[PDB]
Amino acid sequence: EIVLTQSPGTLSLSPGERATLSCRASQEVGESELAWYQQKPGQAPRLLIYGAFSRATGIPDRFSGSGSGTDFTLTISRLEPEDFAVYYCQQYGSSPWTFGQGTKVEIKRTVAAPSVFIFPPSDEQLKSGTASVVCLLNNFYPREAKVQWKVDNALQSGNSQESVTEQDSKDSTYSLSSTLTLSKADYEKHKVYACEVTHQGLSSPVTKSFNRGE
Amino acid sequence: AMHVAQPAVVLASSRGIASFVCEYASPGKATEVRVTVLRQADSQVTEVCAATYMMGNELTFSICTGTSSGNQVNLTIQGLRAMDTGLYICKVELMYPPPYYLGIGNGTQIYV
Amino acid sequence: QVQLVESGGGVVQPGRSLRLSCAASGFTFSHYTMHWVRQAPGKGLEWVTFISYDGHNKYYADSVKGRFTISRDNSKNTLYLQMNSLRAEDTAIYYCARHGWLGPFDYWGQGTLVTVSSASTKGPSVFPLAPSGGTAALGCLVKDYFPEPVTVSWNSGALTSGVHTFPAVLQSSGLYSLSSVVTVPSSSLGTQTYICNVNHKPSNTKVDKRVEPK
Ligand SMILES: *[C@@H]1O[C@H](CO)[C@@H](O)[C@H](O)[C@H]1NC(C)=O
Repeated sequence: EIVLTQSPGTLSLSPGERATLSCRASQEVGESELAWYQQKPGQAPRLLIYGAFSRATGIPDRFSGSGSGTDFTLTISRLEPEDFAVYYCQQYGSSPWTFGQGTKVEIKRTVAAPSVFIFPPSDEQLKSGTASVVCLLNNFYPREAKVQWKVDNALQSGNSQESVTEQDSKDSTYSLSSTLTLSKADYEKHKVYACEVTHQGLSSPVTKSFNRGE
Repeated sequence: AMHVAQPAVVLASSRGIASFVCEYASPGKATEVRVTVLRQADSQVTEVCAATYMMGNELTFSICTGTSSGNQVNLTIQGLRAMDTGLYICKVELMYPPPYYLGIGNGTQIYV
Repeated sequence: QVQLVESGGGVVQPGRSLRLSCAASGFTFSHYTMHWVRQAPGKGLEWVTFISYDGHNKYYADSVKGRFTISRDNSKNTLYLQMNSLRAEDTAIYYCARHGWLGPFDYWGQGTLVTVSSASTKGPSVFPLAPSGGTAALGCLVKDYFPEPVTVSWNSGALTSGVHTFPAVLQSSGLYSLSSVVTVPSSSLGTQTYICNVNHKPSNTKVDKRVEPK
């Protein structure tokens, strides 16, 4: 199989700038054998450009491709708002048809530190024998953030799940929720529940905590 | 990659008959191929004819007929008028043995 | 217009079968080879299978060799994927895709979700994330439902500014869990009513939870 490898994972640019995305083949692929697809969240992908110079119907001429053999690139000469999306290359000269793993083109904006909120489990949920503690990092940029859970000032391992929103369409930020899940019995053994956030926009790590029973 | 080679320009007949050989080369040695003729209508594409045949066997299609000798297909197209002066692309697909292969010719040009 | 429409997606138990179908319209379906391409949640595009216009030539991705068979009915303008011996990793959105005469997949249906899992369809429990420099955050923890998706609106859709509904995560247990949050002027807590409207179509469960402060 011809394995396709893309770069970078995420390309951070502002509207109007020029985007060059990369696609690398494990073998020598012919310049007219590559295709590029655009995908937006929740939608099917659609074809942009293909062949050596060809372009799918309704795709504008700021989209253009080049490269030979091993190293291909897709150029977006001037990024429009509707062009921030994920892009996939694909070779179609031999089988199997293989895709790169995608490059996200995200809007670069100024750094924004997250606002942090910690929610103790509902009385309702506790009744059922499980305690979910939720830490929210809201409207921040860039995407990379580090959440650590301390229970009575003791870092937790293996008992959290994180989840990040798509980049906001208006303020170009992200939001992250980290959920810490314990049994009722463990949750009532301890007292101080604390969420510890590290981010590029924070001089110091921010700690939001609560005392069980307030 | 894969290589497909077709004449740059052919001169059609006084009765509307245009012919030429299309040539393909590949890493494999395939025994079932599909040769497809396409017409380039400035920015769109038309399937003129197509035939999946096997090596040795008849190249069976129609306004086209064919014969293959090795990796050369003597493509014959009958009934083209002076209005068909356009680009005719040779598409070759190697079906078996695996893997599949796609080759597309740089183009051939017919005048009537 | 060319239009492709997949049906038959749903929930399957590991090792059992499922048959998807793709209803083509707007082109001479008879004239095109067709493919299935799939997308596991969160991940990229993986080619699955190829069928020639007349059904004589088929190709399969090695990860589905032996377990999937492709077919088409031309009198019905329908492409088929017969999936046997399904496994968790076959969980994905399955797209039907037309092979363009020049190489690439030029038209894609919008996909159908196939979830392979031993879990049984269950609607979510909905717990409040209650509010405690003058912004407040509140939310709904939408927990332990199957399968995806679920839709969350606030205040019957009147409240959209500020909202973040996170991507579900898949828990140890086989059930999905997600939070939806909204930020809100802290002053509005004691004057505005906040209800999240959670809708899980696969089980016909609509839940409304009012989120009250301390
Ligand atoms: C191809 O076929 C035509 C008639 O079918 C014949 O006259 C011509 O000589 C052939 N040329 C080659 C190169 O096979």
